[PDB]
Amino acid sequence: NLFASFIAPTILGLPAAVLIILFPPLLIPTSKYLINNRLITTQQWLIKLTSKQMMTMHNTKGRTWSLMLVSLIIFIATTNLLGLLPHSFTPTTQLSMNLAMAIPLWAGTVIMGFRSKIKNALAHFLPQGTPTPLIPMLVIIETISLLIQPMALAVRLTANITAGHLLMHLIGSATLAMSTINLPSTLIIFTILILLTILEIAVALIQAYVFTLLVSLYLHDNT
Amino acid sequence: QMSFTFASPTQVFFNGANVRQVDVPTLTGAFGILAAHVPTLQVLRPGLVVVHAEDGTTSKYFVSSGSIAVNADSSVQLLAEEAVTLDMLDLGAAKANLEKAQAELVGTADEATRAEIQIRIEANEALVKALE
Amino acid sequence: DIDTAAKFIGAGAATVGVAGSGAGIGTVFGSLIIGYARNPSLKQQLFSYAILGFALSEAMGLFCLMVAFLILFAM
Amino acid sequence: DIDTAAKFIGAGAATVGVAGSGAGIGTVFGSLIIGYARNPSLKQQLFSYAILGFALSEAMGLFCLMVAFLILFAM
Amino acid sequence: DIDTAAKFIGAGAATVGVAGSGAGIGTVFGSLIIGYARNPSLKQQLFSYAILGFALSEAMGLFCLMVAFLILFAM
Amino acid sequence: VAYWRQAGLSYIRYSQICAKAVRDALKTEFKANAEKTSGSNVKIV
Amino acid sequence: KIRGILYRTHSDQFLVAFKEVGRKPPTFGDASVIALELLNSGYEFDEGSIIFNKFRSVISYKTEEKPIFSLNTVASADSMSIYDDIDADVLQNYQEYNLANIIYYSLKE
Amino acid sequence: LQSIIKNIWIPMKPYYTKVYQEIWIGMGLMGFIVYKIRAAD
Amino acid sequence: MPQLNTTVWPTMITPMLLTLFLITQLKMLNTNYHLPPS
Repeated sequence: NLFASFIAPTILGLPAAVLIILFPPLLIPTSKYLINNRLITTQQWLIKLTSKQMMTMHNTKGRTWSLMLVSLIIFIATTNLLGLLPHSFTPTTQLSMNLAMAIPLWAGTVIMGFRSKIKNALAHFLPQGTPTPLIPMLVIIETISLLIQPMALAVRLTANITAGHLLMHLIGSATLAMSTINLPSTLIIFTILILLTILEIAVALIQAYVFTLLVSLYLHDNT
Repeated sequence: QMSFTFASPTQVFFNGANVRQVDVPTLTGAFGILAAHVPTLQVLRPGLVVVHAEDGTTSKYFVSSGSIAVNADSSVQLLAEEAVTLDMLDLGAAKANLEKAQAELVGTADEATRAEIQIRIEANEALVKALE
Repeated sequence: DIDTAAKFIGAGAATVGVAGSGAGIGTVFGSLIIGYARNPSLKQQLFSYAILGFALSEAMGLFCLMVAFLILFAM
Repeated sequence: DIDTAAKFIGAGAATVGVAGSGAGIGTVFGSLIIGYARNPSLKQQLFSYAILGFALSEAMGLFCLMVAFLILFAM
Repeated sequence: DIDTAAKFIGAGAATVGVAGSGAGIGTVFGSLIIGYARNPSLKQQLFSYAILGFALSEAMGLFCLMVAFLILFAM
Repeated sequence: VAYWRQAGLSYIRYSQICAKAVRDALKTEFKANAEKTSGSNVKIV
Repeated sequence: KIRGILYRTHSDQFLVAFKEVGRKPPTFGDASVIALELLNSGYEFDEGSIIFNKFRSVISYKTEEKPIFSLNTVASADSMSIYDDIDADVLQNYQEYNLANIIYYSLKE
Repeated sequence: LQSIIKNIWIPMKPYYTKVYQEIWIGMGLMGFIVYKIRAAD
Repeated sequence: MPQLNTTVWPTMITPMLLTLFLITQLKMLNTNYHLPPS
């Protein structure tokens, strides 16, 4: 009854969760022209400013992912922002979807660190200026954290959009309860919901930039 | 252990003297300087400079600009572009010119020629607090 | 006997306030290093502040161990 | 029984005091790096405080690992 | 049983001591950034103080994880 | 980075106003003597 | 005088020139001005030397040149790593002042 | 079914073959996890 | 927690892969930045 906005949506027995995951790309029109409209002029600028941010820090092999790590910050920042609409089912609150964006991009990042350049990837586990006599303890950290980075991504994003929606939905129910009670209090609980919606707008973008930065930093440490 | 050197462009107050502490008004905030202080180098802002002789007796000059440079061998070289002892400044013109400076800012809106007013304001604001 | 067994919890949980002092003594003796690496000719007076701070925080770390010994034995 | 059960909850909640001896040892050696990078001419005397601070914050951590091994083994 | 029950709250609350070594490794590797932004020509000597502070703060974390795995499986 | 440095000025221009301010607050017994011992006469081609 | 001599051979290699030096005794107000147009000139000078006549006695003097370092050499010298509380701004204010000094000390000698 | 080659695979050809080759090796790991998680449920 | 109902996971995994890897990228390959002229 409380987690209702996270159950897979179905209308007329049809799994409507597919027309919701495939919609974000519909808000990004493209054109071959040279001078287009305001939408594609602002979007092609954001993609320019974004790609120059995540990708500048990479070498030539890391920059071959400049289509992936840009088409990923565009898909997470548009799925989150389409979740703040009323009653909307944002599929980034799903541990299934988030585990499907996290494991491949991570596994495909350490594999290229183990299928090639492996002898160099063996040197990140042991920092440069490290004395020896307590190495058999540090080996646990750099591996067990590596083995849990793919689950850090998918849960840092799941637990931040879920908890952001749960809070806005509870504080919302508060204003509904104090509506039939002292009303000058309703307006102070509501203005908390407004400052909270401006926060959930920012955390809708920040959680997209951090997800695609930590996938970038994993890549930078394997190319 | 300390080798002070306090000198105006036309006057020398200390030279190689052995004082124990100086209190200078650096741009990054004032700090006191005893022997073996960490090597630094700064640039002053309008404010007092208290010099503690070995006898514990002070001496208070009002520098206006310059550059103190504590060195690795505990030598100090404080050079003030205009360092007048407090017995030469007056309180009336400081408070008055500060008002002539403050009142002239609001009538100004250009970023450059207003920046020169705030520097004159703080130079006079640091004056009233030094005298009394 | 649920009370005598409860004393082992109230006395084992009161003694975690000591983890406050132990963190306010590393701040004091970590500020004595930052304040002595700047003006080392004050080593005398700084150390007489890193003792007034050490003996005022570690007093709060003893008020906890005072109640830990007030529940465990004085009751 | 009820006692030998609570003896594990008290000895567990008491060794949380080490969480203040881990944030102190961190701040001491966090200022040894800041204080020594500012005045590297004092390496031997700054490090002679980061050993005192290491031993004095870790002395409040032993006070918790001791009161843990008192409810757990002594009584 | 009440032993196998309480030995889970004990070993489950003893491991909060790692909260110390979480913020002790964050300060050591936090101040190493400030110690290097100041004197970058000491990068080899600074980083050897960070690894000393990272291994002595985390060692206090292991002493807690060591106890939680002592009141669980050892006895 | 202070405000005047953001405003284009330099420390020489900062020091010229701070030193002018001190002299402008000197008393008349010393203000005449101090202004000519530090006044400017050089000129740019 | 120093301009009217070298104005023939090296005239385009000439950033700026000054006047009124010599009538009145040189004061810091004169050295401070000369330092400004040496900065309000758009010349990204990376090294400098000032040549003056070092006074020794009534009978004889010697010509001398004092070096003038810019920011990127005083901020990059690994002997300046001991100096505390230094960032690349408090060195700029210190290099801009030490340009008016070495000019003033030169105008008195 | 043409232009599914031209518009849909001709562009993605240099990526789906060379650049994302190790992605699919990871995407197989993921599919093994999802089925296993659903197998124990 | 309805995120744990693993019966509707393949309904979230496949239409994501069909978007993050084929439809969103295809629309990026159509966004090109030509080099400036002389």
